[PDB]
Amino acid sequence: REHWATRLGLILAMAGNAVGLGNFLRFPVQAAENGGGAFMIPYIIAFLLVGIPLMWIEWAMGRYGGAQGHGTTPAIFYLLWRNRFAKILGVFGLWIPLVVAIYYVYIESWTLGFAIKFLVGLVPEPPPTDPDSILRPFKEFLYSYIGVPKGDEPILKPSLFAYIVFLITMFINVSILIRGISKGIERFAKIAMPTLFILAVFLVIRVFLLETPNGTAADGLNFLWTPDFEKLKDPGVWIAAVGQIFFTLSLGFGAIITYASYVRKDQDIVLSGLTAATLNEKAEVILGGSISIPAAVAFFGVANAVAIAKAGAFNLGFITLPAIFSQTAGGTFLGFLWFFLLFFAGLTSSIAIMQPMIAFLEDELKLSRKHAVLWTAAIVFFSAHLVMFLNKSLDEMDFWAGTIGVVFFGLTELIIFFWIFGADKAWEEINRGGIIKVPRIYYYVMRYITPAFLAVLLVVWAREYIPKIMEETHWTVWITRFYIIGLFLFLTFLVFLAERRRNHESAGT
Amino acid sequence: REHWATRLGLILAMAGNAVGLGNFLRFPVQAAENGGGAFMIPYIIAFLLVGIPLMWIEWAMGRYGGAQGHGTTPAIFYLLWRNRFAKILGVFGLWIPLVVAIYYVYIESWTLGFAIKFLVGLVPEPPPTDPDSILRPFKEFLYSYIGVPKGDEPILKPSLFAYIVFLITMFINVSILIRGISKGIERFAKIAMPTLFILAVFLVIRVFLLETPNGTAADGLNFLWTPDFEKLKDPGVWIAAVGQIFFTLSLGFGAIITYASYVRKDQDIVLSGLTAATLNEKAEVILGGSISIPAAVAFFGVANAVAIAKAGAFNLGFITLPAIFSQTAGGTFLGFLWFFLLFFAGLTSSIAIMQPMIAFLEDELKLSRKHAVLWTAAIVFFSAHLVMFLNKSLDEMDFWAGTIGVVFFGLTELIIFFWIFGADKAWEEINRGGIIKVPRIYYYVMRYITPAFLAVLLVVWAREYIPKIMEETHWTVWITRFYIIGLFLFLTFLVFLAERRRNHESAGT
Ligand SMILES: CCCCCCCCO[C@@H]1O[C@H](CO)[C@@H](O)[C@H](O)[C@H]1O
Ligand SMILES: CCCCCCCCO[C@@H]1O[C@H](CO)[C@@H](O)[C@H](O)[C@H]1O
Ligand SMILES: CCCCCCCCO[C@@H]1O[C@H](CO)[C@@H](O)[C@H](O)[C@H]1O
Ligand SMILES: CCCCCCCCO[C@@H]1O[C@H](CO)[C@@H](O)[C@H](O)[C@H]1O
Ligand SMILES: CCCCCCCCO[C@@H]1O[C@H](CO)[C@@H](O)[C@H](O)[C@H]1O
Ligand SMILES: CCCCCCCCO[C@@H]1O[C@H](CO)[C@@H](O)[C@H](O)[C@H]1O
Ligand SMILES: CCCCCCCCO[C@@H]1O[C@H](CO)[C@@H](O)[C@H](O)[C@H]1O
Ligand SMILES: CCCCCCCCO[C@@H]1O[C@H](CO)[C@@H](O)[C@H](O)[C@H]1O
Ligand SMILES: CCCCCCCCO[C@@H]1O[C@H](CO)[C@@H](O)[C@H](O)[C@H]1O
Ligand SMILES: CCCCCCCCO[C@@H]1O[C@H](CO)[C@@H](O)[C@H](O)[C@H]1O
Ligand SMILES: N[C@@H](Cc1ccc(F)cc1)C(=O)O
Ligand SMILES: N[C@@H](Cc1ccc(F)cc1)C(=O)O
Ligand code: NA
Ligand code: NA
Ligand code: NA
Ligand code: NA
Repeated sequence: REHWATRLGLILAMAGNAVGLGNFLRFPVQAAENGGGAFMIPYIIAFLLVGIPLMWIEWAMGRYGGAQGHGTTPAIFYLLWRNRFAKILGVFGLWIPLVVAIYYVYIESWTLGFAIKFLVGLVPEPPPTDPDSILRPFKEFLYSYIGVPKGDEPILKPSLFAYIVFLITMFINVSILIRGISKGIERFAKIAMPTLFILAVFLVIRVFLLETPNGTAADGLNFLWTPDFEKLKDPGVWIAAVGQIFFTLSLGFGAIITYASYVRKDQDIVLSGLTAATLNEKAEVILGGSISIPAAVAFFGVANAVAIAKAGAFNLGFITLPAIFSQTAGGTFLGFLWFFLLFFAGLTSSIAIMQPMIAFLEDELKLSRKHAVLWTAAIVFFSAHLVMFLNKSLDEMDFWAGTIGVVFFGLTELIIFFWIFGADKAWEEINRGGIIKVPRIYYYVMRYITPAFLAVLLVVWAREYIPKIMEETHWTVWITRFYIIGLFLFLTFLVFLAERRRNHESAGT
Repeated sequence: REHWATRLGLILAMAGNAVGLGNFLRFPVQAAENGGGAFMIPYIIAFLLVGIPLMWIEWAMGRYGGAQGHGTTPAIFYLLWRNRFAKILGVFGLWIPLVVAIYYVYIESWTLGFAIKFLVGLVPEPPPTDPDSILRPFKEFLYSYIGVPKGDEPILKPSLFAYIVFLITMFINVSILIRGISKGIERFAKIAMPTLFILAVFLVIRVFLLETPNGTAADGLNFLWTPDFEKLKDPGVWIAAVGQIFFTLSLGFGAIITYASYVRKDQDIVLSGLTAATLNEKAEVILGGSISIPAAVAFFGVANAVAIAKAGAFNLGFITLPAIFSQTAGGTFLGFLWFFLLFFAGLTSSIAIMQPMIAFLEDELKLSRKHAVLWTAAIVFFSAHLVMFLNKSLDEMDFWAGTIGVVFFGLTELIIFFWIFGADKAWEEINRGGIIKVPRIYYYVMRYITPAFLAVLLVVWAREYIPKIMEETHWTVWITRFYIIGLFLFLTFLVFLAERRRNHESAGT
């Protein structure tokens, strides 16, 4: 089995897995919608009670499974729990990352397309003037790129440029993945992560210099880091915070598991795990948080910024920020650096999200790396046409796989590892080979606190928030639901084909 | 490998394959739309120049492949032409019947649901009066069953009864298929075909007794069998006639091939093939043709009947005929006999349409019969939700797979067998074991006349008829196109997995 060549390469690859569009696009929107500093206390508590323990748990499960030649959850779940139901539940660790891949790579392709056009100066020219005279050209720029519906049909019409750039993005992901773990992912991570950090720091510095009659970058920081204790009682803030923690640390996607399955059987995961997670948190709260919000607040004031963030998920990063930059000397190039940053943030993450599918085809169906990568790319590419051409399909996939799915899977994987497989056996598996040991308190966190936290969360979620979406949606959501249910059935069938293959091999020996 | 137990069982099973909804529902509509007797000369010529030769060709290819343990076209095409492209082209012999299955079984389920309600007298009561006061209750009856859209959203809402009956229909197909070739399909065919013939003859007799001030059943017959020679110059009539010939004889669906792969290597196919095809033609022109049209013409006159047929594909058999029957003594029960007839016609055909997928999973992926049947049923059932809930999805599948697809595949399979593999070698393969030999003239038909006929047909088709559908459709057609393209990719992947399995088995020996 392939292994990570160096410890640094391991850490940077795992940091690249976690550090992504979630740090720079999702986090600021989530924090801004939920009162800035009011979002941060639940967020921090979620990092400690959920983020950290699940990270160690997923590293352990992957390392454990990798030692036996298995990097994905259909097989790994079965190793921890010898029941046919474990294989079925394991299918989610293939389904979640595949479905997320289908929209994540497409959004990643936009950052590349924007980087290209911003570099060559093929951007909108605002009148040299109210905010809307500045923002509108950039709104139309995004709208023409992804092809937002101009009528009442729920159909998107991406530009030819956007489509070709998606193909190129897919090509770039394949070029890295096809070279494997050490010579592809690990090697790229060593080049990508320092670069990414450099760009982000520069952007933070450049944004900290923003100043207008409406305020400064410092105002944006104070809004993000000023605690509001009268919001700790709102369930909505906790749900948003835990969902961000999952999304940001790549947890519940079966993808930390798969990466960890290339860690050598006795190699450390306690310090490595903690370090990869802390690296992500710094890139998130210090870098991601210091760019978008402070810039928006400096130009529009706190109240307007919050309204912008609420407007959409992509408004702040694809419209507002580049519009703001356009009013600053060298702002088009700064727009380029921002989109180039997002692209490397996306790319280092999308190779991670597609690897579980690759690992499954290699490990369980005995495909070569070449074939596993190409077939995986083929499924993601073909499937992405749904997200490219059907308005709101992206939203539906992100809800079922990237939002609900990950929390459910987080709880599932913990129960299987710490309850079914055995708490003391799990505790010993995590700690084996550790450069440091997991603090004793975290045994009781993992066994009792974390599962109860997630279970209560999911209950409050399904009671007071999901019935508002099962009745209040356009019929076209069923196209996406139909298709991704079909993907789950497809993956179940492959797991079935893999158990049959394993049986025929065992018979002929 | 499984084989047909008896020659009679073989013939009746192959007759059941061919004799179906196409004989009783499709043929009358096609003939009525295309001028009755004006349709019949092209139809007869198509039977002789296309129907017969392709039938012998498909029996031969299946018997040939079966001798080597292969019943489907990905492998069989490769045996006749040792090129990677033959496997890819072979995928259509899995894709066409699977896509057709997805809508054919659902329509079959309607005949069962109607049979049930007509038996128990849970039918509409017309006022005891213009034609529309009689027809409307039956139109609403069909519309409430399949759930035709009442607004402007392209969404169907099938009754709970229709849905459960679909599940039962799937269950009934599985119960037969899971018992295999001789103990399932062949056994059922021996029971189903005489029954079906009996019902049809009775219905023909009962319809021949229909008489109203508007005309008699004899008027309907004269319209169907009175030649119009000024229509032999219209390409549209020839296209309709050849498409019906394909659909009716089950040709181009990879399904005659698969059935024939259970015929013993030296067993006759010339007489058996001709007999199965003549049996279908009798059930079509004599039985199918003598029920719907003569009844419609007897009650409404020739001109009104033609208009009814043009109204839709299901109008004549699901609305008009039962409405007409309702005006006759014992007419509700006669409605039941009609729908019971359609159901057995559908059932004997849908077990045939799903067998290529079963044969592929057995032959190439080494699945047991149980698993192959259950997984096949699972894909058809899941996939049928598209046809059940999206208005016009059925139409789109029937065009690409059941209409264009079969003619393309007919031409493809002939070129591969009679041109690539070798005309003299093909001619000898067909004739080997024959109780009679194929008339010498048919060598030149198969080699020269048939492929040129189909090629010209496809050209005239794609030039003057398909651009009117690539521009003139609602955007929702892309949902279906997207999904069935995804099915083709899925099947290509399985063919890929099968070649990999074959290679690993050959290495370990
Ligand atoms: C049904 C699934 C596959 C159908 C083929 C669709 C391939 C994409 O089609 C392409 O989309 C681009 C972006 O909108 C357009 O600019 C191109 O003109 C168009 O050819
Ligand atoms: C990495 C570069 C990707 C190349 C994709 C370019 C396709 C752009 O597309 C074309 O751009 C032209 C610009 O003159 C326009 O005139 C055309 O309307 C447009 O179709
Ligand atoms: C699930 C979505 C499947 C992809 C089908 C959309 C591809 C339609 O194909 C083409 O798309 C382009 C952009 O609309 C345009 O060139 C044309 O309008 C259209 O023919
Ligand atoms: C859920 C939040 C818990 C995070 C606090 C962890 C800090 C570590 O806490 C320390 O752990 C050591 C090893 O177990 C002990 O020797 C110390 O007494 C203890 O203070
Ligand atoms: C691809 C075929 C689409 C079938 C859609 C049929 C169901 C449409 O029903 C829709 O369901 C939505 C989601 O629960 C609800 O929000 C809406 O009230 C309703 O319009
Ligand atoms: C998205 C693909 C699977 C979604 C589940 C749909 C299962 C069908 O749903 C059923 O449809 C019947 C017929 O319309 C209704 O009568 C039932 O109330 C409904 O539960
Ligand atoms: C083979 C028999 C299939 C059983 C399916 C029956 C489901 C019918 O469905 C129910 O029928 C009731 C009749 O009283 C109606 O009152 C209900 O509205 C309807 O939901
Ligand atoms: C491709 C189609 C996927 C199937 C999705 C439709 C299933 C919607 O599910 C249910 O369908 C029933 C009939 O509309 C009703 O009970 C409800 O409106 C709906 O919730
Ligand atoms: C394409 C339509 C052709 C159908 C006509 C076939 C009738 C058989 O025709 C006969 O075939 C025999 C064997 O080859 C010959 O001995 C006879 O001379 C010939 O008349
Ligand atoms: C599931 C996502 C649907 C994407 C649909 C995008 C293409 C819509 O384009 C449609 O194409 C039809 C078929 O060629 C044409 O008949 C219509 O002119 C056009 O509206
Ligand atoms: N953690 C990534 C998202 C992600 C990456 C990799 C994954 F495997 C899953 C999810 C981000 O914040 O963008
Ligand atoms: N020949 C069948 C249709 C059909 C049956 C079986 C098949 F395998 C394909 C097509 C009919 O006329 O209803
Ligand atoms: Na992250
Ligand atoms: Na990343
Ligand atoms: Na037929
Ligand atoms: Na039949």
